[PDB]
Amino acid sequence: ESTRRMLQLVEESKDAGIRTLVMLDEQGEQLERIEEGMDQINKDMKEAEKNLTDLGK
Amino acid sequence: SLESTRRMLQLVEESKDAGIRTLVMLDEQGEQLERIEEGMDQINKDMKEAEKNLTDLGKFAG
Amino acid sequence: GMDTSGKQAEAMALLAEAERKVKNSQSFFSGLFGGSSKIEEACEIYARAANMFKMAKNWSAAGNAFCQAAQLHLQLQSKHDAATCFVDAGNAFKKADPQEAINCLMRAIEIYTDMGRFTIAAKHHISIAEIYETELVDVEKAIAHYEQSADYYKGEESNSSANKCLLKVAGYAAQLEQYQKAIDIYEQVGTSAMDSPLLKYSAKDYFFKAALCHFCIDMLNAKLAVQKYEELFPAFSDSRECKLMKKLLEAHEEQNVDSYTESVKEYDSISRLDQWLTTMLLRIKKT
Amino acid sequence: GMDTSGKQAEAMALLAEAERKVKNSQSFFSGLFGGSSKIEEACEIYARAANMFKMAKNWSAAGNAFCQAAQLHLQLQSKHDAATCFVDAGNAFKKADPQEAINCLMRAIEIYTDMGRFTIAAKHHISIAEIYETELVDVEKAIAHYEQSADYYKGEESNSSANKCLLKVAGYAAQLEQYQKAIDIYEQVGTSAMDSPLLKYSAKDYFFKAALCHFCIDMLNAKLAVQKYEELFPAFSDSRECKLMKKLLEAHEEQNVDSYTESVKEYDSISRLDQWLTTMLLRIKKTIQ
Amino acid sequence: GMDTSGKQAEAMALLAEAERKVKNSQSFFSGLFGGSSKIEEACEIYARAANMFKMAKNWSAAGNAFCQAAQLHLQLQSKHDAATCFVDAGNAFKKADPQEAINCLMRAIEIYTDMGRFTIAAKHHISIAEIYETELVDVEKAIAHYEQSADYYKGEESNSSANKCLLKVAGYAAQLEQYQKAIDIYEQVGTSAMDSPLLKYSAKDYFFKAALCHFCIDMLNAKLAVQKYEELFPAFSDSRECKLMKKLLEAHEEQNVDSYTESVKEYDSISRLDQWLTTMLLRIKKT
Amino acid sequence: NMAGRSMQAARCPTDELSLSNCAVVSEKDYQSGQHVIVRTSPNHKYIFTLRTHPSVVPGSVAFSLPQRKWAGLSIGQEIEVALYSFDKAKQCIGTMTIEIDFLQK
Amino acid sequence: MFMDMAMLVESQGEMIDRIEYNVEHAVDYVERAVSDTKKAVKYQ
Amino acid sequence: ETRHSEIIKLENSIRELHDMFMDMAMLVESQGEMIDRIEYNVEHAVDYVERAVSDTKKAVKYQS
Repeated sequence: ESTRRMLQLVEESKDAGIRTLVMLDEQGEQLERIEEGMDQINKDMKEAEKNLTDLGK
Repeated sequence: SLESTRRMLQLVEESKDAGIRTLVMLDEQGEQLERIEEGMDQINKDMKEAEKNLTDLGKFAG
Repeated sequence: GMDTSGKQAEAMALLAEAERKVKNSQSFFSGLFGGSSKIEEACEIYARAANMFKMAKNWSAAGNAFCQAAQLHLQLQSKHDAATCFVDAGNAFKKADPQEAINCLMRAIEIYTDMGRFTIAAKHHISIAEIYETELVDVEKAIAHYEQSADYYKGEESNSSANKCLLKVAGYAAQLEQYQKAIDIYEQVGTSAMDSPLLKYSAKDYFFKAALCHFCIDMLNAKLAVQKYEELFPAFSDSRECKLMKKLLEAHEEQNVDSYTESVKEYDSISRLDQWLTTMLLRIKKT
Repeated sequence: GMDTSGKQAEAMALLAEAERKVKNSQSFFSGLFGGSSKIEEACEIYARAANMFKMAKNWSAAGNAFCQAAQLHLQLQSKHDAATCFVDAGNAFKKADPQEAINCLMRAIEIYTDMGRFTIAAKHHISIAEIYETELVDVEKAIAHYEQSADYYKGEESNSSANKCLLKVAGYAAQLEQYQKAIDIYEQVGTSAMDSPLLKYSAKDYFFKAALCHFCIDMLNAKLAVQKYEELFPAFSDSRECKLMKKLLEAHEEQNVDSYTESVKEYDSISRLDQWLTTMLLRIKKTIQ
Repeated sequence: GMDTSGKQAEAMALLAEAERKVKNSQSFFSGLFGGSSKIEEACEIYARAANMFKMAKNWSAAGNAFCQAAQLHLQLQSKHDAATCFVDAGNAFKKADPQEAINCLMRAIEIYTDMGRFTIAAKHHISIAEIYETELVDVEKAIAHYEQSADYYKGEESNSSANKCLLKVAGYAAQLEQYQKAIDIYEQVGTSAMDSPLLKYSAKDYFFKAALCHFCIDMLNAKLAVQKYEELFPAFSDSRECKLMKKLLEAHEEQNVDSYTESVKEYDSISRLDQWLTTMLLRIKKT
Repeated sequence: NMAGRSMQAARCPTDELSLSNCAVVSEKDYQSGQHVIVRTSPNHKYIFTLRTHPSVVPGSVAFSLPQRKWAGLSIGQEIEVALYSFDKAKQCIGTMTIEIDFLQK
Repeated sequence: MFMDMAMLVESQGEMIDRIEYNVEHAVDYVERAVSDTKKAVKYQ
Repeated sequence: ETRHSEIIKLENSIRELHDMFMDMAMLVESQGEMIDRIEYNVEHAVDYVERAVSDTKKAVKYQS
């Protein structure tokens, strides 16, 4: 009966690993997009504020 | 028998070590994400208030 | 609770003075034509009163305040603010009465799409589809929204979200006995997952489902389909899915119910079966 | 459907509006000199039209409009927004015409790096190499792009991404290119993982790959390399792969093709192949004479 | 190749233009009093020149330009941009010559702690400590930096972050014939993770290490420490660490060197040890 | 009809017709006693005899289970059915050898 | 440990989605803000 | 002999799990590496925006 328990729990753990893998891949996909958005906003604000300050003079 | 015992023991031990390591590691990512959340909220609030106040001042000047 | 309700009544008075601001727009703004910032702060106080209602748990009142603020703010300017107000109204309407939430979310979809941000558009499409499913019974609108969201996600090479949405669509279509689309989607997702080293384990399950769907339509062609899947993936026969399918199809050659009943009970003896698989087997094996 | 037809019709209408608007903007600047509001408004109209057109399921003209707007904006001493629009146009043309998308992506790469950002440029290099290799039958350009991406990542001490790029380059080289570069890269990556936090038990596979690559050159070099690996890494000594290598070498020593075949068959039965060791094994077996 | 040569040539030209710019700008400030825009232009030119220097694979000169821009900007009554320039110069100096990198990173830490942010200061401290460890042999400075970073992390309620630094400090203290600090850190961290559902699994391991580092002194104290730890961690006896420690104790009590060595060898066979554990066991076997 | 027209596979409407081994077709399509060629591919061509049954929908050729198993036909699929003429001086059947066994165990 | 992983990473996923929404919101808002400010400066 | 079959199945599944975690490690490490960089960028962004806005507003408000 121990062998059957081993089989069942091993397959359960395998399935949990697969779904965790899919979810982790999704998060990794999102990370790059958020990073690029941050970079774009950073550059935009820097150039905008610098140009405005230069015009102020 | 002996070979099964050896292989199962070694692989289970490796899996346990890796699992504990990743369990310890997840916390740093969690805390970093929380800190960036706080920073993003601060940025959003400050920029919104600054822009609205500047628009109000510009309207007052004009 | 009750003192906060008193401040909610004060927020109703705030809405009354916002109506006074509308009266200003009507009559006194001729001398205050430059008071555009007055309209801006009128919208601001509208939003603050709506938030006060939100704290008061007056979901309908908060949603009405949000909708009024959105309508007033969309004076051909600050479109993103209007869209945010509309989605806030929809979130407030998510509970209680969500019907108008659908229309407000559709308007927000149109506006965000006008900007061209496809990610949020697809997110809101999925939101409306799921609220439809969990509140209303219509599925065709839900399936259309799922298709549109999956197309939007696939446009930007977002394969995982589109694949999961298409898997759900295929499952729903199979529930609605449209098996060609189900088998096509299942085969596509399986072949896509197998290609990358990270998604080779799941493939088995997908194949199983596809095979079952095919076995629903043509019994004779099921053998050819399973052989094609086997040769395509040499490591498909080893897994229990292929063995169980082979047992079922070889038992169905003769009219022996006991064989399939024992096989399904034994397979369930190792793990519980979900509603989808149980219903599919019960329907298919009836004849 | 009404949506697509209306979107295309209004896209044509607004493209005509933007063309007449740029002509009238030239006329205004020559007649009234109102500043740069006209050109910026024309660029904004172009961007709106391009985005709605890319909604409209037709991509080519959307990407063309994005490129034109980016060019007109760069005409006004602005690079950041021009570079971002170039990136967007390249993404749009990815599914329309690979060559124009590649041109836009390389322009974006050069402008972005000139601004002073490298990691974004490294990601662009990786994407360019991927689009080259997936649909176009070419490797050398992909190898060079991956090498440049790895160099940029290592310059910013991004060890993981640089190591991944180097491993991919080494694998591609071993597939077609000579073994010296592959040998060196595989040995470096294997020796740089003896004390990794989570990968303390990973370098053995890389050392196995390096040993196989050595075996493709000569028998003497193969045995010397495996002996060096044995001496260098005690854990590799107790590796199943080491036993497999010794068995294969002994079987090949006496020119017993049956022994080699049965050894590889037993290895396959015990462990499924990876589609990369099988080709090397077949090439080695072909020279059993 | 050609790209690097062209970038280097135009960067030399840009440096000539920048020295011309600074000279003529100071002259024009003296003779006309034009303001301070020219200084900002010179700073931007210097930043671009440093970036181009980094492109040319000349990190030393790029860092020199970055430091020059940082000092000029902080002379212009602005520190944080100078702080970014200093950090970039330190990053550039990480390779080639890092001697000035340490000083510039220390200056960045100084300005940051003057501003107040803790996490960035701790990150710079740990980076400097890692640089010292990897490139220099003096571990006293690394220990001081790690201790300061751990204290800062603990002050900021970042227990997880402080734990890594404390563990590193304990390990290096145990390496340099110092056990009291290592023993205290080991027992403290073992006690800290007692009630955590996640870290409880690790609770045993650290304790074992402590026991092993408590045997470097004598036998009776080692027995007292191990039995005390078992009393505090009843489940500790479940693992094989307690069995191995007891075997070592009994073997050393009877001067049974051969059995002790054989047990160590078989423990290595079942699970390999690391350099720290191997050298520690060898030192223990010395007496 | 002579050249060949597309038709849809159908189930045999009656067991009695299933005992006749005739490709049952509607009255509006063909006449009883005609022999036609069913085409599914360039290589897989077979020949059936047409019998008229009221329940058959026009444009569909009904096949009993034995015919479906022998020809590998799937109900609802598309085939091309043309009129087939037997050369009475050459194609007339003189001698058959057939295998017969219990249909149901 | 696998289950604890699953749940923790699920929480992380939810909150990363939230922060992504917020960052995109901020990006668009600041873009519109700079556009309006430059137009106002041009008016002067 | 059935025990041999079941232990072979166990070997296959256990090797699969080992390789799965082997993969997992690098992915999560890369995620953390990206996280640190985004943290640096956001902190720099907020710091610069705050100081620049404060300084310029103070300069433009007190000149009148």
